[PDB]
Amino acid sequence: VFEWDASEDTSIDYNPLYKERHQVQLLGRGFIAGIDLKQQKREQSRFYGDLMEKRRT
Amino acid sequence: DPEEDAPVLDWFYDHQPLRDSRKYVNGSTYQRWQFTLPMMSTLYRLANQ
Amino acid sequence: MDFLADLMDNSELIRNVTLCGHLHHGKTCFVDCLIEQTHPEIRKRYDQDLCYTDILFTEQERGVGIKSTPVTVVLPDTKGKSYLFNIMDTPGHVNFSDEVTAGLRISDGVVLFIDAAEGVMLNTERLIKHAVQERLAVTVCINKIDRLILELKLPPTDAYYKLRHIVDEVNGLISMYSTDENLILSPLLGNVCFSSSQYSICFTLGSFAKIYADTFGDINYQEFAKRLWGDIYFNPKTRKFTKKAPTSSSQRSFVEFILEPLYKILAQVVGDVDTSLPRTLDELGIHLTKEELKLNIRPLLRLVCKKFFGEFTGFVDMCVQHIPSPKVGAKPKIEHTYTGGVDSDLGEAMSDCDPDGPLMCHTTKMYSTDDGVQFHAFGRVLSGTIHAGQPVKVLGENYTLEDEEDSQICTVGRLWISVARYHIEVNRVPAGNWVLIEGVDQPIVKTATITEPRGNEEAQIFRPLKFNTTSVIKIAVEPVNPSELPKMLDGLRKVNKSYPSLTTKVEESGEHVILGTGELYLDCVMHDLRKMYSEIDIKVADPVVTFCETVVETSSLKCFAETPNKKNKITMIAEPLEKGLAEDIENEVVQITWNRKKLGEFFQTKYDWDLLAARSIWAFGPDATGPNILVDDTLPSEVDKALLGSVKDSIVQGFQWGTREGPLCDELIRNVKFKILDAVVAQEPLHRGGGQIIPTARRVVYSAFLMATPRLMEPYYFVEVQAPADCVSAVYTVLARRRGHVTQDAPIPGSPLYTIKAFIPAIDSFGFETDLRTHTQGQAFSLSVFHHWQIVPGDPLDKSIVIRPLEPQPAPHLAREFMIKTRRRKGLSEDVSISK
RNA sequence: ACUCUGGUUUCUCUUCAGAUCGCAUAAAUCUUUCGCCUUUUACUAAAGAUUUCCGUGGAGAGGAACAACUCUGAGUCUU
Repeated sequence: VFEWDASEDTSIDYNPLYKERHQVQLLGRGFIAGIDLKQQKREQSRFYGDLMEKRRT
Repeated sequence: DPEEDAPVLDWFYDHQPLRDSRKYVNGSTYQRWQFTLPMMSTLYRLANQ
Repeated sequence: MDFLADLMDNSELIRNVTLCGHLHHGKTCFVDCLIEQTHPEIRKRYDQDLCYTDILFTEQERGVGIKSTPVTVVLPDTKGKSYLFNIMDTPGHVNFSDEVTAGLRISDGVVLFIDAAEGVMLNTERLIKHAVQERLAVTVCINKIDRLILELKLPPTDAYYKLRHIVDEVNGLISMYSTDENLILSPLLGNVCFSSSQYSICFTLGSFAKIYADTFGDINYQEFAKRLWGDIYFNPKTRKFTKKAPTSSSQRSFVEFILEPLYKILAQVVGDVDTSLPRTLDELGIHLTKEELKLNIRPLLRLVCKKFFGEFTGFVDMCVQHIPSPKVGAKPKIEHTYTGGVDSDLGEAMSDCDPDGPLMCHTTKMYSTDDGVQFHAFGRVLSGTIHAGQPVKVLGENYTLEDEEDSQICTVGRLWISVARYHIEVNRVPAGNWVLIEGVDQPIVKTATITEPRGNEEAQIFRPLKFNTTSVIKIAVEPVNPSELPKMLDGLRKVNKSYPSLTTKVEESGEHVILGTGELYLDCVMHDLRKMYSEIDIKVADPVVTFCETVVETSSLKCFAETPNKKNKITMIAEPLEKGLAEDIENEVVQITWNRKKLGEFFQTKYDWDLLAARSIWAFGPDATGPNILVDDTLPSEVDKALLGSVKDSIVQGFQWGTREGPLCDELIRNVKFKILDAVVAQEPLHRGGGQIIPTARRVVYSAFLMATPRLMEPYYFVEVQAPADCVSAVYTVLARRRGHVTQDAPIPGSPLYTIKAFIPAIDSFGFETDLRTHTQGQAFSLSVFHHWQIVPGDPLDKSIVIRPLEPQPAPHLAREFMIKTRRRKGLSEDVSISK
């Protein structure tokens, strides 16, 4: 079998907490390897960006 | 970038970047590399991806 | 080496101090740095920590401290005098708080490690509170100062702001618990010490001023330090210290002279090793070889800080100046710890800490060797000298001056002083020291008082080790092969010795339940049981918490019981106790040892009770400090008082037994007020015996409790989580899933991390740490500690409810389930019998 | 502030490898369970035992490099 069967999947969870893993913002300045920085910037929730702009004097 | 990558631009794309540079590498055997903080920071900034 | 033993002769050049703090606050790293300073041949690896003072396999593998470890070591002082220090390396995890207390009881002083970036956190607050309870000397060390430089990059002014805020918070917390104002903490006073244990930085104001003096000369480091903190500023025009800034943009003295050099010495090592480091290294007199300059940033920084700050004399002189020696600090220890008190002749003898006085040691620690079949006692010598190969008389926790059964005569073989992993054998140990004792494991169970036989026969014991938290987690433990049951039983004894707060209890059905504070506590307990003591396979039941029993309404009618002689009739009523009053009895606010006038005054004044009712109070609940009250209410116009006093004691034991084992949940009646409304005592002594009255008292207590509508109290844990801002919303949902209500969410000052404090049911708190850590990808970490019993939703006496198996029942059903299954775990009946 | 201090590189060889030999990762054989099963040759996937292979460190020995003073430090090094 060249490909892999879908039955081999281990990340099957009935718990929504594990189904929806809270993504790490990495202090709003870190970036996960591989993904282009622009896509992550426009994808990140920008909670830290909002906090920074609120605390920007 | 001529300004950000100042230390590494000379030897970044060589076959063995710093082989004959006795300061950074012990010799032709190309072992036990010794670097400086600026070039390491430049390399990290380039390799953030 | 011999000087180490000879220094024990002088009772002033020894300091008994315990190192306590929150989880991972550099305590073990600090002890490693001290060891490296005093042991030339011991050096940590460049990337891996030394991990010294941690000898257990679990200690290294988990990375969390488990067992408090004794470290005896000689350190020079700031002036240059070699003092002797004994250190309790205590676990910072709240679940191992008991492991602190065993080392806290025999410790004169407390060094509180607080992480600079983290803040106070929960275990630090609990530790300072509990150390205030023993009235120990308090010193604060803000460790991990580098985290304000190399992690947050806070400006030195903001770094001073953060340090001052932390110090003020600690001082306010102490003032909220300790009445004595002498416990104020300030670096100029020698209380607060700054440190970064990873890079071997350890300095106080005095130590840094002395460094300045040795750099220049003819400088009074004491008076210089007394002007090196606060709103004080420095003027170089006049070289003068003022209370106002000489200029507009001037910096404070602490920033100017202390924080600034540290910032620059770190920056020149982390950023400019090859460019600017040699210049500043030659400037400060630090001479590093060519090879030494070739190390990585962290080992090089540690090396340069070791060469610059030199010895750890700041910690040494802090302990010398603020932590009393055993000779002078024994008096409060005897006042608070010994049962007989300082008034007695033994109290006076042991207060002086006389090496020639009567022999008396207080053992509160048990250590397991490689075999695990022979434990070693560890404790403080409070008077006299113990000798190797000597007969001693060991007392027990229940020993009194009457009962001589609890004692036992044992021969002590070779004994040693434990320096973490290695211990130095010594022929004898004078008073005030911490000693490992051999050959006394068999009669010693947890707390122990050891004295010499054939003398000082009027010797009592010290008060039992009191723990801050109430162990509520309970796990049943069985053997896989019943043919190997005795071995596991043996192993149980061992763990019961090893862990001070471990309670191993065999129930009626034969289930060996073990009481633990939290998940990690029981995990380590069972790892030790399987892999070190029993060495046989074991089985665990599903974890469950204990439950208490209470009442919420007055008993509908007075419930009566009669002796089998049918001549003594006791009729009682049931009511709940007032708010806080149960907590008052829990915290020993009011004690049965109080004379009747004082306790009556407390009850009538603070809680608005009747003066006669306050004088009518008979006894407390399950123990002397039980949260239940037994109050006489027989009217003198119908019931004789002197005759009733004969059986008052027997009724007291009966009520205590009834509160110990509740009719509903088989244990732990809590927050219940019982009034005896009628007493018919048989006129002859033989018809009112204890064997007759006590069962009758138990029956009447059960009837009164059950007649009033009972309720089950489940323990609510107070869990605070330190997490980044983005994870707060997720933590809210995770706590909402497990029926927990959120109280506070305060962002930590000087750090981008919030701290959310909430209350979660302990029965629903299992796996909460793992859930929260994995759900937020390790960003949110939690610690759980017992907070308070709370009424569980539901009615335990509503039989119309049907319990669906293997299903999480709704709240109105929970109580019923929580008792019924509990009864099945005890082997008891299906339903509580009101008649019985 | 001084006299002597004597290099480092590189090619080999010979032994020892404790340590993540290796901040990387193979294959084969054998033995147990296996999955396929129908004969070898390929195999399924876990455990256990060796082995070979791509590498590695140290020590010692023998060359070349190739110069060379010195580096560095033993100290009296001095105002």
